[PDB]
Amino acid sequence: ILVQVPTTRMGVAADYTVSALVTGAAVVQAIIDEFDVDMFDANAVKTAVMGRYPQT
Amino acid sequence: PMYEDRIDLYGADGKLLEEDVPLEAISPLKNPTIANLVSDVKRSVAVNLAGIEGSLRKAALGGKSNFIPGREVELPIVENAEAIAEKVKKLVQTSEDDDTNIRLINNGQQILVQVPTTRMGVAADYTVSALVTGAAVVQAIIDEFDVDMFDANAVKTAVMGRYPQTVDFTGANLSTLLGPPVLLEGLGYGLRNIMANHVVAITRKNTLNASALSSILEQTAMFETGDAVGAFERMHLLGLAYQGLNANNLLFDLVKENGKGTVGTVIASLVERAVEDGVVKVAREMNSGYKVYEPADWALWNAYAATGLLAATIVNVGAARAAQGVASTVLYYNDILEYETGLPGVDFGRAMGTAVGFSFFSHSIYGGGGPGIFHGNHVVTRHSKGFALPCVAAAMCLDAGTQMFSVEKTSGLIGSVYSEIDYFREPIVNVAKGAAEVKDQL
Amino acid sequence: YKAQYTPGETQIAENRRKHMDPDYEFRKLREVSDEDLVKVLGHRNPGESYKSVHPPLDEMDFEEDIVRDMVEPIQGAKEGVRVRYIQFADSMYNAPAQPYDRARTYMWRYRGVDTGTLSGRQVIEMRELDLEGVSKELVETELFDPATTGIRGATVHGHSLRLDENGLMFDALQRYVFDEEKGHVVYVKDQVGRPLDEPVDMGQPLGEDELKKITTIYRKDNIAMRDDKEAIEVVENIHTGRTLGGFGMDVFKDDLRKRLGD
Amino acid sequence: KKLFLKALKKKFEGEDPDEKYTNFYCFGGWEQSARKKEFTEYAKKAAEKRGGIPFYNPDIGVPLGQRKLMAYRVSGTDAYVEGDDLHFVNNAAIQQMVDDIKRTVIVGMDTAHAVLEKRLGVEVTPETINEYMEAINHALPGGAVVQEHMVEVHPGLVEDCYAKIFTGDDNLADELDKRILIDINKEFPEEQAEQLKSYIGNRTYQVNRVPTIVVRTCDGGTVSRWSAMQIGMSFISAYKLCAGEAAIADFSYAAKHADVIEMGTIMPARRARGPNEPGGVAFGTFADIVQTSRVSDDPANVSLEVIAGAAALYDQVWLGSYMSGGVGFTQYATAAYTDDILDDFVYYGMEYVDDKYGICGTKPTMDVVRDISTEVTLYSLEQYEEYPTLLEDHFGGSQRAAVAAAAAGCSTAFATGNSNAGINGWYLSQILHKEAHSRLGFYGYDLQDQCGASNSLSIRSDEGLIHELRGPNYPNYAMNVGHQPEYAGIAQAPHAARGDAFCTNPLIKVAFADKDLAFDFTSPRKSIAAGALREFMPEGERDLIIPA
Amino acid sequence: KKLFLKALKKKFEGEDPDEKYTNFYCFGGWEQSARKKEFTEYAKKAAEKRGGIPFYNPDIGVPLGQRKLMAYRVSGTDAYVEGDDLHFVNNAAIQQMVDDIKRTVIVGMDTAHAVLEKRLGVEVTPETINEYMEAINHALPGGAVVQEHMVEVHPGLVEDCYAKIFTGDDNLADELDKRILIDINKEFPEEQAEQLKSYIGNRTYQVNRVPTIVVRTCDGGTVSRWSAMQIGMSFISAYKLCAGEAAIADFSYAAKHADVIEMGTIMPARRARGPNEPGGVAFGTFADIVQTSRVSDDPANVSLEVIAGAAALYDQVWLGSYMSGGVGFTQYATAAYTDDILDDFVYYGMEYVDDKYGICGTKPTMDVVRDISTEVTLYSLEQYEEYPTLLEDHFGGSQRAAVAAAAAGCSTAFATGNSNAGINGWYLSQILHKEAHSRLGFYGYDLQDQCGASNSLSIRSDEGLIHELRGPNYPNYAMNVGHQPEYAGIAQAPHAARGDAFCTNPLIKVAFADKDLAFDFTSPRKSIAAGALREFMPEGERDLIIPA
Ligand code: F43
Ligand code: F43
Ligand SMILES: C[C@@H](OP(=O)(O)O)[C@H](NC(=O)CCCCCCS)C(=O)O
Ligand SMILES: O=S(=O)(O)CCS
Ligand SMILES: O=S(=O)(O)CCS
Ligand SMILES: [K+]
Ligand SMILES: [K+]
Ligand SMILES: [K+]
Repeated sequence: ILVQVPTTRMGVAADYTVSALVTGAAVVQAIIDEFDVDMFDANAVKTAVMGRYPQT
Repeated sequence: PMYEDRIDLYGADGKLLEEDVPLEAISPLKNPTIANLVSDVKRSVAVNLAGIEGSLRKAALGGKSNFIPGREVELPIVENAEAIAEKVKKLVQTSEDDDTNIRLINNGQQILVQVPTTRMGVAADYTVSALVTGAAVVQAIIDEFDVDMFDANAVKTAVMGRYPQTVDFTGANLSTLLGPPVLLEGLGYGLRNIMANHVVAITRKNTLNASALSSILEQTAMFETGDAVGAFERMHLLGLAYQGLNANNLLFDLVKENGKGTVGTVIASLVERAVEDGVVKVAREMNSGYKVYEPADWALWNAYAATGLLAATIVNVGAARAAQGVASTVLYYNDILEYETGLPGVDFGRAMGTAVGFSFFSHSIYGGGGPGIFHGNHVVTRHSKGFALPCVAAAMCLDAGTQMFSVEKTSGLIGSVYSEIDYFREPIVNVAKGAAEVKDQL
Repeated sequence: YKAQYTPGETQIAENRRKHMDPDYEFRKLREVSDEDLVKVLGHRNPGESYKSVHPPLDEMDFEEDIVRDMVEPIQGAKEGVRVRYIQFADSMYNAPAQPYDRARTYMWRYRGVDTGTLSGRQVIEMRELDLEGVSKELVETELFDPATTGIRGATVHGHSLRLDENGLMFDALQRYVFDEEKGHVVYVKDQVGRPLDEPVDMGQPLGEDELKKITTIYRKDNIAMRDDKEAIEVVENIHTGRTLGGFGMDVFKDDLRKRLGD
Repeated sequence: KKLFLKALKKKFEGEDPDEKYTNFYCFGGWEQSARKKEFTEYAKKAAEKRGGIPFYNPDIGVPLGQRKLMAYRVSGTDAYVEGDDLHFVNNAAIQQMVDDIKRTVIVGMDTAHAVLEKRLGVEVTPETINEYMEAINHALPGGAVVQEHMVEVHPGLVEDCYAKIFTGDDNLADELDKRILIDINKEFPEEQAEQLKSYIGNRTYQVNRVPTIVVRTCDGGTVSRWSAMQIGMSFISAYKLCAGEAAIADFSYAAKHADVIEMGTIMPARRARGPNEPGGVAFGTFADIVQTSRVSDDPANVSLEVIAGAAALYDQVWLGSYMSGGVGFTQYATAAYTDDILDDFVYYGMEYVDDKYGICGTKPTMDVVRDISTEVTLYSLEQYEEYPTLLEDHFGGSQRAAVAAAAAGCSTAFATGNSNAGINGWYLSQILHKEAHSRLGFYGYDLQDQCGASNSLSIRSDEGLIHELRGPNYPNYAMNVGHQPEYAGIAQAPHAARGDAFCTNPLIKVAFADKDLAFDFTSPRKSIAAGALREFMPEGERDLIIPA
Repeated sequence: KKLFLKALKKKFEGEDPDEKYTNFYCFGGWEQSARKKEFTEYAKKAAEKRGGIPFYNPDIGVPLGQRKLMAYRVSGTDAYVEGDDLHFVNNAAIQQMVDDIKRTVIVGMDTAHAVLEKRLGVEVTPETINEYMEAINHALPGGAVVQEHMVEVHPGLVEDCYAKIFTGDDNLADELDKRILIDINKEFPEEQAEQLKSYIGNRTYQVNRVPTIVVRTCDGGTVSRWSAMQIGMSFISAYKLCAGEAAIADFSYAAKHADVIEMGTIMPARRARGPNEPGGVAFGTFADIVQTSRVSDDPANVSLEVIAGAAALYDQVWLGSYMSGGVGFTQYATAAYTDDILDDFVYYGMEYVDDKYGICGTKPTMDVVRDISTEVTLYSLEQYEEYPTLLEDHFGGSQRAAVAAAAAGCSTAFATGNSNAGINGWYLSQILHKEAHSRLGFYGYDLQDQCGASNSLSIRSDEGLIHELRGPNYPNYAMNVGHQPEYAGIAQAPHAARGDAFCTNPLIKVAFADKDLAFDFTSPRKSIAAGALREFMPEGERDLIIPA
């Protein structure tokens, strides 16, 4: 998916990382909601999307 | 509107500003004042001309008792602040019509430089404002005094410090409320990088305006980090509205009714108001007669709890007029609130967790410091998502002189430079103005 | 609203509630003069005026702040008096007061409080004038067993140790000693270990049996945590609420629906 | 009968274990201790070298030994030692463990071999690989292969430096020089070997162990670079390449970036460190470094050994030195690997879980987490209540909190096969512990404790992360003792229960299945005990190049 | 007569030094070398310990010693050694220099003393300070001062760990304990002492030297933290504070942030390292660490000694290990401190400048820079052209480029008192060198060389910076050998010419004026020579806690 975050969000953010950060949270919640992912499995979805962060 | 919530906006004086406002009218994504504020935070630069002049004169370059004997440069920079400021304007602007603003501070001993939004718009991050202002001040000074080519790199060093041998502007004589992103703890933490004392200095030690400014920056940052996305958005909006902007005068009234009270009495008042408003209800009774409560509205309960938290801070620290107790206050407000009710504490334990580390690192040998130097990009106080730091801002407004690292020592120049910006100094009244401007457009 | 203070169906839970309940007056068990109290605190000499850290509030000039001026400053803050401390170790063998118990009590009952809880010590930092007022109540009442409640600003080891041959808590600096003749605990040093010119008699230890009745710690050979199912249930409820709140997707399901709507 | 009772009996010889009263102030202070008397003697002899600069002096500040100064039994061993012998500065085995982890880097060889064949028209055979492996075992420790008039590293200083190889390709493994092979089929039980190979495929990796003296002189960030340089030199030598052509840059990029497996990742600026420093080592990575999983079928034993190693790495060295320093955090750590105390709690939890749920017998639910965590915490608390000499042993609240919650957390993981359920159980244990004793740990112990339940199953930005991939840089975890070692155990626990060959990375697991390592990673406890007794020989000493 | 002629005559004994022809292939290869023979013997004895893992083997790859393998004279000394003896791994003196720099941190005491008086109502006197300084010399090496049942660090392992004090306030200095005082009036000549005290003012600082064994086990980032921890404990002990109160946080913040002076700053992520690592050490900072300035008034000698030390630090250890590794960069560095070759070029340049301009005789101009740089470069090139054995000695172009340009750059600085004029001269030397020999250095030697003229006097973003404050992280300089050691010399050069007490930081200069340091910073050459002869005793060995 190509996701282009609205300039409105960019305008009230300090730097550009917001676009990945917001898209990441949206995709994580979109997947969990669509398939009703179990609470104990859900953190695997987060990890699949955004990787090792924030340990890295 | 997306959400059904309506709120009354009250000023720091407890008086009604704007009635029946949809919650999103104070959203960082909709409120024009917050947008302007964030914009100003990113593009505004403080230049210390007296510092530059003094550094050059001693060859005190790179800070921290660095001196380079024989490379001294003598220039009457402050004396010529107006001429320099005008050249800086010409180099920084993109047109004569843009929103470039240069303002002399402390009669030209310092300068406020506001880089035009056009430059910000074609830059990746916010470091551009310092970087461009830096280049402008360097060339303005070299051109104004015809500095010799072999002396000129001393001027550069005096303005921007050790960079690029250091990753940042170490020992520089310019600064920005946001530090370089290369020093961020977490991704998207830019707006969290402002010490509580800076917030206090900027708001001229007015309690609720300080907590508001801190809350606006923290909650806006929660939008930047993606925490205020989807399911969580309303929680952060309500947090901003109630804890930051005194929605429905709840904050002002909890403090008012507990002027001679304790953290315990603030909790009692808050829980009572929460039961009254149907925010919270009894789920079950235990054998002792102890009633276990449950939220009827989780995001709204959190906002109420967060409001009682700031109130308890103001009551307990205000009573002491000594800020050191803010960490202790934030910790036990939540601890006592949970065992009083069986409800989750503010930010579901994260405000309390933050206060535990905050307590430790403001009373021990291992790190930290006084409460005034903490911020959202601090490893100690990053953990609550916007609900702890406003208490720290409020607490430092109330300190009557118990700290070594006080507001004047850490943040005096910063207050002089940015407190002129009206949205920084009086955010509550101006955010309410912005809310009124957009409430019908939602 | 009628405050609950804490959950639990045992006497231990009730003892905690009584400590926190401001309408409950602590039973006074002993007498300690102002001078002996000041002496053990070890911050100043009896008879000298309180020292300031900043000018009095009325001698300073403040910009208008309605919210600030709605809060009554304590006397010590009015007078700009320096901040000082008192610190206790509480033996895990049924000391009448216990660390988080203290903190919760202080935040309900006292004003302008800075208190830190730890396993081996519990500290109050307060305006010295108000500290002395508070401290008197903390050593004269049932919150204080001279045998199991140690006043100590440093080298605090002892809360977890067995009691000594006379039933007193360990103190590596021995700030108090057992008076065999009267059966009293006597402080011969201040709370950081400076020898006192004139020792301070803190009276007799409470009985083992009395401590079991009034203590705020759960112990298996007294009243076990395991016996207070109500307390455990509410702890788990707090844990669960936090977990579900952190996950967010279910408790905020209605908030998500609106974000997804249209 | 309680597993800690033996050790308590020896530590408190001739004392009634039920008696709540004892004698103090009667030991002669520090002179009761053989180790402290040794310390005092060396301090006196040091005056001359120091030219009179004051030094160690037991009469400065606190008079240690007003109570009886304990000896500690390293769990699972017969070693009874004074605590000083477990301090990382005093224990060469702890030092070598850290250095062995630090000096290790894994590099894929398939990409380099593809470069050789596709860009350089060179054929790769088992014979050329055997030649390459011989070359790098000369080059890695500092021997020259291409240039004239090279000076070289003294081999006597770098005998611990070598390169080995492992592969999922059994046919290739059969043809490689056994002297430099890590044999998966030999080192792992058959079912574990199969699981590893099912993830690895037929790929081949080299394991480079940089000299200890190098990481001590320099740092962790040196290692992947040192490895890559000599990989480069060895390919150039063994395959007769132009010593500096375009294709060589592909080797470097593969060895430094694309095909390298590091032990740890970099830190943020506030606590800045390069790769392969302890803070970058994720909990599941450390669990995989420890080798107990392939020599034991007891899940409690595997977890307990991981915790012992992790205590030394994360609390003693990382938090106790790198992030603070001084006298440090020896006993915050030893609580987790001495006197068989944590063992008792963990084996209680495992048996409870096995009887009620079965090992890996149920899906994780909050019901299950609440049930197990509460039960195990209560039991662990009652032990400190029932045995006065146990409470006097774990005299610090932080110690007791960590040990109890570790048992709670591991047991939860044992039942559910879910590490995040495990840490959620850990946090429940902590706030339950707090209510029971009206105390928990030190001033700032429960920062992560109170944030913990909410972030345990979170899915947000810097909150949500599968526990195995969390580590000392996970924000809530960045500061405080008495958590990280135990978190490594919880990361291991469900995989031990499942009988998994590894927790997070099969390549890391295989890379430390190597008898030629100085530290014995099959049992961190036994090596640490040997260091405590001064019977462990570390690498990187400089006796050959200094005066006698 | 040329300063290098002595060394060349001994290095090429019985050979006509004017002769362009010689005999090769007749030395028996590696067997010509006593050192290579020692290495091979140790490699053989090591087979058993390594369990047969192949090791150092001279028959692998290049057959060293087809030419005659040189000995090197450490310049100004009688030490003639094979180059292997100058490798940082083989040289305990080079290792201790790095560790001594790394383990040193300076902390202001005035803020802490102010905290004591304004917040804690304690009065500070010379008597309390002396008590504090005695306490911290017990606490810093790992002795307990506050808590019961602390385990402690073996004093025998940390005899190099101590704290000292200095002050610009002469009256206070008269009252401080001589055992822990660094006396500015004693250690420096009068004019330097006055200059130092005028910049330091009436301020007071402690110099904390963390144990060598600690920075070897850990890293540079450990040091300011270790220092701060034990500063805090000592204040608590000496002044009888509450052991953990609000005011204590001010000590910590001062000691870790506000009043601390570190040797080096952090690296960006790509080359990530904490503070007090070699990459963060600015050239002028290193020059001030070297102590030759206070025992010599010869500007050439002072600069040459800085370059010697900087060669070991920046090319051998930093670039040769931290940023790469393996056989490394010994001879890239030794070219700058052996056989008195660089000495000849520098003393030629100084003489030329003294005669034409006078030392510090002219304002910097491009005319002056061009004149000096060209003359000194020409002279240096002509030496390599005139003496075939000299060219065979500095057989690598990079070596020859660095040495000529160093002489050119230092001379320019000698004349002008301007370091940036100095490096501008350096870059002219390089491109002139290139045109003369139709070669310069290795593949990527002159990246900064070609970038250099434009950036030497630039005022832009990441280009402009006064040279004293440049260092190994200055972007142009971040990668390549044969520059950074010489840049340290050029940073020193104008200040030596001026007779300045320091180049960038008086606190750093004073902090290393101390005989109780293991490495002798008054002469890096002599210490490195002692290490080459294996006569230097390093710190941090573990013989006391390991088997014999
Ligand atoms: C001075 C502090 C404040 C601070 O920031 N750290 C201290 C001291 C520091 C010093 C003590 C060094 C010395 O005595 O010279 C060191 C060793 C860290 C260092 N700088 O090397 C340390 N603590 Ni502390 N610290 C410890 C602990 C503790 C426990 C001890 C309680 C008890 O009853 O003894 C309590 C916290 C609590 O109550 O939970 C504690 C507090 C304190 N800890 C109080 C001093 C208390 C006192 O006056 O006695 N530590 C422990 O809980 C056990 C582990 C122990 C650590 C040493 C080791 O791990 O071996 C040490 C860890
Ligand atoms: C393989 C490379 C390409 C590369 O990336 N680095 C190499 C090799 C590398 C290896 C050699 C190790 C070995 O032989 O086993 C090491 C020691 C770095 C390491 N890996 O530890 C090194 N070079 Ni090189 N390298 C050097 C040098 C040089 C000089 C040698 C020219 C000559 O006529 O001899 C030339 C560059 C040039 O022409 O300017 C050179 C190139 C090269 N250098 C060519 C090999 C050339 C050849 O086939 O002989 N180095 C030098 O100029 C002197 C310093 C010397 C370094 C060792 C030391 O400082 O003691 C070594 C620095
Ligand atoms: C907080 C921070 O210290 P500062 O606030 O930056 O001084 C941090 N220290 C720590 O977290 C110390 C961790 C280990 C000591 C405490 C263990 S409970 C650090 O040094 O970067
Ligand atoms: O007493 S503190 O909790 O500050 C530190 C314990 S190591
Ligand atoms: O030959 S290269 O110039 O690439 C490296 C020389 S060390
Ligand atoms: K002592
Ligand atoms: K060879
Ligand atoms: K090291």
